[PDB]
Amino acid sequence: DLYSRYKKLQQELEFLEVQEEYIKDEQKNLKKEFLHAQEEVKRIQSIPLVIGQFLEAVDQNTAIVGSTTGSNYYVRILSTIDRELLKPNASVALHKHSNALVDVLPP
Amino acid sequence: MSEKKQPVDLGLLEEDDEFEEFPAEDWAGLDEDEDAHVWEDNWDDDNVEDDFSNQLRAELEKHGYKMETS
Amino acid sequence: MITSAAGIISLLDEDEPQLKEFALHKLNAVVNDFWAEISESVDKIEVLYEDEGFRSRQFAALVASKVFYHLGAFEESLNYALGAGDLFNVNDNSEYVETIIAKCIDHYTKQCVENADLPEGEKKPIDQRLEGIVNKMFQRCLDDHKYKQAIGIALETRRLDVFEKTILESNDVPGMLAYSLKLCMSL
Amino acid sequence: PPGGGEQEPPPPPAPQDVEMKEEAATGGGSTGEADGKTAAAAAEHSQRELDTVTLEDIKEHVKQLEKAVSGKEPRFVLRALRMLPSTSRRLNHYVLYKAVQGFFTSNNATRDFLLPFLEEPMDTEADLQFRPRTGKAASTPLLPEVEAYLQLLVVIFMMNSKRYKEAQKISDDLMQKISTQNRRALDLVAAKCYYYHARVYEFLDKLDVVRSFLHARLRTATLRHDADGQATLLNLLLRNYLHYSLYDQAEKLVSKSVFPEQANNNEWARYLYYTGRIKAIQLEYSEARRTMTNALRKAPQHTAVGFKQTVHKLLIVVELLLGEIPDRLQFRQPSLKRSLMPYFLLTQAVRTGNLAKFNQVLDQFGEKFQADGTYTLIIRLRHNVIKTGVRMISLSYSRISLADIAQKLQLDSPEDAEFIVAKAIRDGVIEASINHEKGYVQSKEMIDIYSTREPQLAFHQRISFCLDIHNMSVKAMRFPPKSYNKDL
Amino acid sequence: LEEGKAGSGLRQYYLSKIEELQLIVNDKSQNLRRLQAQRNELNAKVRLLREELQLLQEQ
Repeated sequence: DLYSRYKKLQQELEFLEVQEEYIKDEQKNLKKEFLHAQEEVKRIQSIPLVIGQFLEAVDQNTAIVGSTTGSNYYVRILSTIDRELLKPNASVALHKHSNALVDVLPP
Repeated sequence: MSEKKQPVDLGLLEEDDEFEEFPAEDWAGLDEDEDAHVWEDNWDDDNVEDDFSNQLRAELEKHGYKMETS
Repeated sequence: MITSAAGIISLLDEDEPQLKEFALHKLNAVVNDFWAEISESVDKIEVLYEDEGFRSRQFAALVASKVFYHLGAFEESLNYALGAGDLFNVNDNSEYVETIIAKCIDHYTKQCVENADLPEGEKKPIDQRLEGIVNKMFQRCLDDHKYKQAIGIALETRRLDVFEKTILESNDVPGMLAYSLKLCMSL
Repeated sequence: PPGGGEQEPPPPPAPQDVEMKEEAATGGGSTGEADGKTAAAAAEHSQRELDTVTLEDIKEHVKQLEKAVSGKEPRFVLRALRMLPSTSRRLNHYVLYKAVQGFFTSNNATRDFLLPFLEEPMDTEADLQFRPRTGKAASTPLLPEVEAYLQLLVVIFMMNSKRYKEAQKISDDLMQKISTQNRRALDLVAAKCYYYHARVYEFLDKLDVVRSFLHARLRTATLRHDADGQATLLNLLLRNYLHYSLYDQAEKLVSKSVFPEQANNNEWARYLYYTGRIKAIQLEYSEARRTMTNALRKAPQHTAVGFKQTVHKLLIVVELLLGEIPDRLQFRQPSLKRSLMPYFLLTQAVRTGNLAKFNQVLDQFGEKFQADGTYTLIIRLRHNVIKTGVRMISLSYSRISLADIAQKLQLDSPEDAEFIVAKAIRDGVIEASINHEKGYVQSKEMIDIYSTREPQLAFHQRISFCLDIHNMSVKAMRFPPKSYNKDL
Repeated sequence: LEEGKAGSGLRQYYLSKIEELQLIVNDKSQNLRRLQAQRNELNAKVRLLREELQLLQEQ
């Protein structure tokens, strides 16, 4: 036990040692993956799009939008946009296909 | 430690027991002109003041006599 | 006795060693007081050690070996504690002797791992007084073995006949082989 | 008789609650904190114990307590004694012995029961299990209480407390090197002990005992230390070396080792003042200026006032050597003010530098700065006057006259003018052009800064050093958030 | 005797300091893996935004 605790413990030293370069590999790779998915959800946001109009926000991060055609649409808004753009009478602009908002326009 | 502050402060109480409120009041004779005036300026003003407290303190009254003589 | 004496430096810088020797004797009393006052005479101690002109290489190498671990690396102290030749030294609970046999044992089994993977060819020389002072304190543990570290160090020292003398006087022999293989499969 | 007789049992019953609540709070907080895993959680009570010590340094504790308040002295810890299991009846006893002194009165005294403080440390300090941490947590706070008021034959009582301290823990230890949070406590605790009866030491004795052992205890830590407490033990050695050592082949540059992580948020300041005080005798102009001014600017926590008059006074003492003496400018406290109240006339007498007058001025009202000892840096000042004044001449124009500026430097000869100006030339601190065309001595006196004069090479090193400081500060905002997210 | 108590005892004390070093490697592994769980959950969160992207394709 007592003197066996040394060389028994050395294997725990090595096993905790091996997590070092492993957590280096994860911390270097997953941030590269983070800018992968970050740039990939960025390039979803494309400038040709349709402009609607905002009517009401019925809960947080999900709202309704009056389209240009007058029909009201229910869209979960994108998370990066803060609560300033939840203005009820606003010039909101969704995508032409994704129909999620990139930016609102100044009147 | 900050317990070696204690004999240094015993030295300070000996310094305050040298003169008992003779320098606080007499130096407060200068402090009552000097209180709330920014003392970085009082080092410049004290610098040229103590520089000219010996001689030629005002001296701008003398330069008109330095015109014809120099 | 002394603290700031530099006359001992000038006497250590002096020939006719019958005045050097008791000066070194009185240096060995004040060494734990001041090793750093000896740090300037380290060079002269080394010079009177490297030659065989002065008669006592262990009075030199003990002083240098006890000032180096106060100054720098335990290797350079260790080369003169191990390079002091024959040293008549009893076991003591003093810090100096246990540190030098401590780093001696650690670097000894370091050498034993360094040559445990090399059974044949380019075999590095191990001085025999290292084996003597490792197995002297080791067999000193093996007066009674203390029922544990005989097989432990005997596996750490990576040496062949170190453990047959452990099992010669050993109590509960299947306890020692099961304890033994228990340690051996855990390493 | 009614005045103090009616208000006598009133005032007292007030530090009892905060001291008993404090010893139960840090005692039960320390044992109840690190009890299960002392080795995992470390130094959480480091700032707690030191902040309680600095919290009790300004105790107005004993003013009247010599008269019939001394029941607090024979009482003590008494927690869970005589048996490690079955402490429930002792949980009753905790209220019992505190309640016995609260029925009518108590037979009390002050100076009788000091020597049998070792009755419980013979058998069981607290529990027979946590004996180190409960032994030091029991004994070490109460020893500055009874050994407060060091005067009036308590020095001998301090010697009793010394031999009790060594006798139970720090003769060697009970287990050599505890290697836990109370080992790391016992470093600065044993240090604090040695500072506390260091007044007893320097009171009549000097360097010749526990200080000589403290090198062996200083190296018994094995070296594998972070060496914080080892540095605190070094500080008493260097303060012991302040008054009289003067030899430099050991402590100066020899004692200088690895320079460990020695922080404490105090020990940089006071350690650095100590090595700047001893490095102040060779008149260090570059290094001790900036770093001793830095050590002035450290320790803001408790006071920036009462102690930094010493690093401040020594600082300006070595600052007026260089010709440029900044006074007390940005810090307003009337302790340094009274500290420089003698020094002001002479430190303003630095710059004008009048020989015969100010030579009389120094020794004239010289009482405490010349009674401060051996007149050393003021005796270097007495002929540093003309060197700092001629350094102001270097801040003035180039050519040296034989009447105007030679008379102005009170120095009237052709030889000594160029000779002592040449003694400023062999410094290298100036820029000057030794020329004799007709006998007049020129100088180019170029104080042009490196602006459009090799700038890349100039603040090259500023960029490298500054970015290393800012980026190791970036390390210092990387790793303590690791020390945040470690627990969770 | 005085080795397993003293010399191997301080060797065991050095092993306890090695356990302090594995308390440093331990808590670095702790807080670096909590940072790793943070980046895993955040990049996982924008990946779940790509799961929402079919409901973006819903117009």
